[PDB]
Amino acid sequence: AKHRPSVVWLHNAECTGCTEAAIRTIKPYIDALILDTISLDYQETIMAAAGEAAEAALHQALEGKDGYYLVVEGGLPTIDGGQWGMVAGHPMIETTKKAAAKAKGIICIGTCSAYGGVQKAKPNPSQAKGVSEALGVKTINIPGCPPNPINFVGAVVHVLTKGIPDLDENGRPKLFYGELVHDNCPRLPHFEASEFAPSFDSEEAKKGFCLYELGCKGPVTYNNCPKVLFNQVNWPVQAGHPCLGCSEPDFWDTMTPFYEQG
Amino acid sequence: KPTPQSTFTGPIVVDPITRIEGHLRIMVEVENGKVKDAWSSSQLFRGLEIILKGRDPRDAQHFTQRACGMCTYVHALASSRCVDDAVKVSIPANARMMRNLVMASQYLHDHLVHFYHMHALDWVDVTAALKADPNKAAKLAASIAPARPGNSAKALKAVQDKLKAFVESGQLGIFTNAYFLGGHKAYYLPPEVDLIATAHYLEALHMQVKAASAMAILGGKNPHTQFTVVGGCSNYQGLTKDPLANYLALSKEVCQFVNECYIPDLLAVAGFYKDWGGIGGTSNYLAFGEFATDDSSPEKHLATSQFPSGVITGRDLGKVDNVDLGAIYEDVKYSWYAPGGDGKHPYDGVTDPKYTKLDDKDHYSWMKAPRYKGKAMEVGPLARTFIAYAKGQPDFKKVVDMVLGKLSVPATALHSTLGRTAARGIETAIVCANMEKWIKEMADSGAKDNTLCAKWEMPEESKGVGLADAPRGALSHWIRIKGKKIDNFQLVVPSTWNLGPRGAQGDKSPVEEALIGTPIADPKRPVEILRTVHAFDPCIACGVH
Ligand code: SF4
Ligand code: SF4
Ligand code: FCO
Ligand code: F3S
Ligand SMILES: [O-][O-]
Ligand SMILES: [Mg+2]
Ligand code: NI
Repeated sequence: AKHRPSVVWLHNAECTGCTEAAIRTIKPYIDALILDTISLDYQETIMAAAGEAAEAALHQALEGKDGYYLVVEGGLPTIDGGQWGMVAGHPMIETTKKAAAKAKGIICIGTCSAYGGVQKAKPNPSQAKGVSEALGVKTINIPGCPPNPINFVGAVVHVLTKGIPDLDENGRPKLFYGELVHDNCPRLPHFEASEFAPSFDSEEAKKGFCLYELGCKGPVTYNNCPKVLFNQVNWPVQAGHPCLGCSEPDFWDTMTPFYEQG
Repeated sequence: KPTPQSTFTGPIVVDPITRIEGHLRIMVEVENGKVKDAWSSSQLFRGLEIILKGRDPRDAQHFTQRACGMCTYVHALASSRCVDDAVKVSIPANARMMRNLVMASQYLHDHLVHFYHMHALDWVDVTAALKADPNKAAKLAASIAPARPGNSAKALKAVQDKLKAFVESGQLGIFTNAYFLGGHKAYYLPPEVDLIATAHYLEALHMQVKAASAMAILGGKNPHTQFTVVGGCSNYQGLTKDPLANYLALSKEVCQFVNECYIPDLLAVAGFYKDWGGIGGTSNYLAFGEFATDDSSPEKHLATSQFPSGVITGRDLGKVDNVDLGAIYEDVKYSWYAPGGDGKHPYDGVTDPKYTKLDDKDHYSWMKAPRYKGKAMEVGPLARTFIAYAKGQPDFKKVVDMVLGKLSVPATALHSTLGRTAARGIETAIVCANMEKWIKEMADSGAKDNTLCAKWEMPEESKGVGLADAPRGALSHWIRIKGKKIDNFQLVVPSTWNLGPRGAQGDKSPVEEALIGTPIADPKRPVEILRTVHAFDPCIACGVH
């Protein structure tokens, strides 16, 4: 009712590639989203306020009479009482816990917030955790490293206008993550024909042969990359490079070595 | 003028530092309205170097790329260069060209986003834009920038109307509690300039999308490219006609915006804030160089970089030394790492996290303190610009002088936060001037021969270094391979150089030193700190990794 729904966006143990991915949205562009559609009430990467003023901005949002939706970017470092990841003098885990409590809904943008991400890879020095594990609540997961802005903004709009979209067993919206990368790969006929590139310099590579022998995890990865592409132009396999499985939980340890199927 | 300055004596802490990548806490002691001491305190550790141990050297680039998604690609590039050196492979010409073009696209995206979406709000009072007459603003735009429909009175009125409806809603979103709300003594721009800058801010939100699309044509996607492999690149399609036509078409759009909006906006602002040419200067600059015509080895990179490598000490532009990779080391005395880690060359790098407490003056950052022969080094656009300028690189010489003239300032005025800010635009313009040449070179080459990846063998035992000058400066990845696995992998990252803590001698880092002498108009709203901090374009995820 003229009011724009309030969104609070927290950055935890992250590389900001998810923030970057979100601003690549074109349906709508980010300016339109935050001017017309939502009220982005806290976002460290782009917000004007700093320090105490930024902290008051957050607290204002969390106390908003209309409530807010929470977007979480990054995993949660839990070692030493959460002190290896701090904002404004407070452990990230403490602040996310507090924001989550009264959130209308929680969207984890990226594999880091969904599942723990890169900092959780062995030997996990910071004892990093995904949000759901850390807080003990169900989250809407938009994984990928980073996810397609199509998937995130798609989810965001769905949540605000329609409700919680149907989620797969790992909390991923089926609209976007319901299909294997491999099932929509243009190189699928080569895979079917057992026509694999043995190396990146091979004539087979030059001819666009399947990349499975080079470690492609397309066959075990749920994402929509070949269908929707990135940046309206490309995706990794189109660029001659195997899928890393970057939308699968704990892929840093389950999908490695990246150049093998072993 | 002169520069607004309060009488404030006491500490100021700014945490979070917003409009950067990552988690930074700045602590300052102010005396009589000027900063007398500073501390750069990085607030997040992830530990990629620890994570990489024992892994397949081929995997490194995928792990290290996640050091940062703001400067996406650069770590993948540095890791691939690093591993290429360790296995002693020389990438094909096409791979060198493609890798360098992607870097170029990264510069364009990165500098455009930083200026507008990270930096401008320190200089530009957006709410003041609502006071501007759009006809007065259109006229002023004609007098400070090239003709473009985006700067018309109608186009500036529409922006103002969009902003007004936004502000009138009561939901300020990302402007909530801005330091410029209600006016601020340290914001000088006329409302007309605020309107112009704000119009471009919104345009740049669209333009960065195109910049990222151009990059993804060669890189597979953005953020987080996926086209580099040991021995070169995978992206044969990135050598063909239509994709390269589209790549050039998108880059020309981006470059038109750099020239029509970014530089003019930068110079306009620079003109109003000329006092900032005497604030936030440092003494030593280091660059590994970038855009080499020969990337067969780190030594060839250093020597053939078209943005040249070099070392300036004590602002002495008459003496640019060669880079000595053996003289790089990192200290941890004032960092959150175990005692005994000081003075390590990155090949002998140690990453042993040890947290103490917040604002502990003896241990106050998750960043290491990189030093060169004992000296803190500023890296990034300003370092590159000075080094290129001192060396008489013709494009840098021309552009620096265009800037020094327009601003009627001596080159020594560039040793400052204003210079640092301006340097970033200077190099953006030069990348832009080089794109079509570079693209044409690769198009012609890939047409003749589409070789993109070289044959190579994994050695049992070895070491290598991958150098790059990322958008924020001199980046190096250092690998030791033992049993065909990662034995040691160390990243030494531009923000580590710039925003790290004190070294083992208690010597301040570049940002810490730059902050000394910062005037504080309003201690409640210390934008001046942000101006200097933001000028280094900090990336804490990069710095700490
Ligand atoms: S999911 Fe990937 S891109 Fe997103 S914050 Fe984590 S490492 Fe960065
Ligand atoms: S390249 Fe990957 S996703 Fe495509 S067919 Fe081969 S294994 Fe499947
Ligand atoms: N540019 C950039 Fe990121 C930092 N600091 C890297 O490397
Ligand atoms: S690596 Fe990730 S972006 Fe898509 S192609 Fe594979 S899921
Ligand atoms: O950005 O580093
Ligand atoms: Mg390091
Ligand atoms: Ni970065």
